[PDB]
Amino acid sequence: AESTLGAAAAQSGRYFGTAIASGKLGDSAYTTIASREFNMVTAENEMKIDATEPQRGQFNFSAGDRVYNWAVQNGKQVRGHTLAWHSQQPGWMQSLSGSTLRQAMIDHINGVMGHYKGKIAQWDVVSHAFSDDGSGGRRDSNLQRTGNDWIEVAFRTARAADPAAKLCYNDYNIENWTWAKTQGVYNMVRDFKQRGVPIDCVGFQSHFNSGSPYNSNFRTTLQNFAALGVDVAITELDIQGASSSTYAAVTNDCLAVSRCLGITVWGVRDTDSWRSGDTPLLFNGDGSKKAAYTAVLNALNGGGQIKGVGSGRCLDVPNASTTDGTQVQLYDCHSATNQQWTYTDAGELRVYGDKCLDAAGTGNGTKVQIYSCWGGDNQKWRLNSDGSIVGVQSGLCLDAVGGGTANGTLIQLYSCSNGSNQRWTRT
Ligand SMILES: O[C@@H]1[C@@H](O)[C@H](O[C@@H]2CO[C@@H](O[C@@H]3CO[C@@H](O[C@@H]4CO[C@@H](O[C@@H]5CO[C@@H](O)[C@H](O)[C@H]5O)[C@H](O)[C@H]4O)[C@H](O)[C@H]3O)[C@H](O)[C@H]2O)OC[C@H]1O
Ligand SMILES: O[C@@H]1[C@@H](O)[C@H](O[C@@H]2CO[C@@H](O[C@@H]3CO[C@@H](O[C@@H]4CO[C@@H](O)[C@H](O)[C@H]4O)[C@H](O)[C@H]3O)[C@H](O)[C@H]2O)OC[C@H]1O
Ligand SMILES: O[C@@H]1[C@@H](O)[C@H](O[C@@H]2CO[C@@H](O)[C@H](O)[C@H]2O)OC[C@H]1O
Repeated sequence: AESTLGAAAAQSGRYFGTAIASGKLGDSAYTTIASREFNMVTAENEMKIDATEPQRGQFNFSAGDRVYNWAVQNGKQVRGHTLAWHSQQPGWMQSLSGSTLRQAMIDHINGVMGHYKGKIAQWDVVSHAFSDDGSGGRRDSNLQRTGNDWIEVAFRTARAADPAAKLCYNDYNIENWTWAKTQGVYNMVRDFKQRGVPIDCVGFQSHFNSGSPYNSNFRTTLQNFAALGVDVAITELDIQGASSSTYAAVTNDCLAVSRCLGITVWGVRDTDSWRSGDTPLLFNGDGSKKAAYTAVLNALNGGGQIKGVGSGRCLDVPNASTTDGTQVQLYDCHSATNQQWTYTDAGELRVYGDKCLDAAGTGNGTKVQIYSCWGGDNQKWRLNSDGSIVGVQSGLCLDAVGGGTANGTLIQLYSCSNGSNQRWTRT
């Protein structure tokens, strides 16, 4: 299949997952999208230390099992997140140190992995162990103070607890190869593989924003780790602004690495995001697919003027007008600014530089025109591989009225039909 992210990824033996929040599983809109699009699930918080072991020796898997069962019942594998790390520790663990903390760490791993033995595809055994100070060294935490060998111990413990689970080291800001942090993790994993430490994968959270931007060398990082003999996975992907090109780029990086198991985005809709203000996911709050969604889908499926297939004519702004409200038409193709459209990372189709293909409504027959660019979803479009152009807000296709092919045929929104008057080719 190839109409959903999970199915499209499966074509190359990969998966496309999301982070599921137990509190949202009772949401029809949420579950409809989640069950349909993803085939891998990570509990957003339900399998962390404080959630699974509120009291030392007292385990609670109610919430974790709810997400797990929903995942398997709906055809998704599960990534366990996370067994040992400095964040979100229950109060009792936060105050522990030395040998007692080391024992608690081990006990926690055995308890949680034991409960889910043989049912977890990947476990983020250790997370966030390195610092952001630029030294490339370990971050100072109670776990690190128990001995630099805590990570190695965590992994050896995990292997014995559940030999069937792939064991991953997970962290953020380790995507750009030139960063010290990235190098620190690389050296650690290289050391582990050389000494036989049981580690099967490295998880790259991939939280990209202007503070820690995506860089094409992320592919190099993935390939360098893959060369060590470990699988790699994009575990908590979200991109500030949800740039279509960046989302497609990350997707293609995984597809370019045979050892990249799959990609998980950190959430379903922008409104479900831990950083909703960065509108970093693939679905809008109203549940509509964003421009980035189609960019990712096209990439998973194999991956100027806009000319209509059925008419052989180009999307044209009448008399090269720059007046807001001017409805677009079909017209003989020629070199003119009123026929030069630029698709942006935000999903707009710009003309004249600051004018945007705009839909003045959401129903059939809605006039497609130009209007000042401002970022509305009625100015954002999805470029399908089949040649159709779908409005984000409306979910409707650009359509040449009445199947018209002559000069002057107007453009409207209309239920997608795969008709030639709804298919376009970029020149
Ligand atoms: O419901 C919530 C859960 O969703 C949430 O999940 C955790 C989210 O992801 C992981 O934790 C976060 C990872 O990203 C960190 O922020 C980085 C910090 O560094 C920034 O870049 C810096 C820019 O300036 C430079 O000088 C510096 O060197 C750079 O590091 C980067 O842009 C940010 O994205 C967050 O602090 C982490 O919390 C974790 O795996 C998930 O479990 O957990 C909370 C829950 O409520
Ligand atoms: O995917 C399937 C759908 O395609 C199918 O319904 C199709 C919907 O599009 C139909 O063609 C439309 C008909 O309307 C034309 O525009 C109107 C022309 O007259 C004007 O007065 C009016 O204002 C315009 O809106 C549009 O250009 C043309 O593409 C097609 O015939 C239907 O079959 O339904 C089943 C779906 O699975
Ligand atoms: O007379 C006007 C037409 O000129 C206009 O369409 C233009 C035709 O010439 C082409 O070179 C232009 O690109 C195209 O916009 O449509 C409206 C009509 O009244």
